[PDB]
Amino acid sequence: KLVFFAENVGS
Amino acid sequence: KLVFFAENVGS
Amino acid sequence: KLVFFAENVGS
Amino acid sequence: KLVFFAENVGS
Amino acid sequence: KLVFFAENVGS
Amino acid sequence: KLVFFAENVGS
Amino acid sequence: KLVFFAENVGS
Amino acid sequence: KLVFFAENVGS
Amino acid sequence: KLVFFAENVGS
Amino acid sequence: KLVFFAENVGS
Amino acid sequence: KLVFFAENVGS
Amino acid sequence: KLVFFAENVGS
Repeated sequence: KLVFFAENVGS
Repeated sequence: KLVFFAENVGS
Repeated sequence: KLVFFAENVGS
Repeated sequence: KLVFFAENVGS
Repeated sequence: KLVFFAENVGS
Repeated sequence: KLVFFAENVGS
Repeated sequence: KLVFFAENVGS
Repeated sequence: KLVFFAENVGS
Repeated sequence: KLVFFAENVGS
Repeated sequence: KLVFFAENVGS
Repeated sequence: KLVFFAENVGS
Repeated sequence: KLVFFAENVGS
């Protein structure tokens, strides 16, 4: 099992 | 059994 | 960005 | 994006 | 028995 | 991309 | 900027 | 980019 | 498991 | 069994 | 930048 | 098992 999550809400 | 899921709602 | 993979296969 | 595969075959 | 799976949703 | 092969043959 | 990765795969 | 391969073949 | 988080609200 | 996963969301 | 590889193959 | 992760948010 493998899970990747990325988000960019950077200032 | 194999399951792949991907979604891109990135900001 | 979400990527998920799961596998259960005899090897 | 969803991809699913399942198999039960004697080998 | 042999199973191959590949996916490219790369950023 | 999915490739599956299974075989049960006496040899 | 958030990056997350988790994996549980026998090796 | 995901690549998966599994095999169970007597040798 | 791996988690990375970065933010820049610097003055 | 072999699993490869790569992602590039680098800043 | 994320690169993951796992393998369990008798040798 | 091998995991590589790199990020550059340097000032």
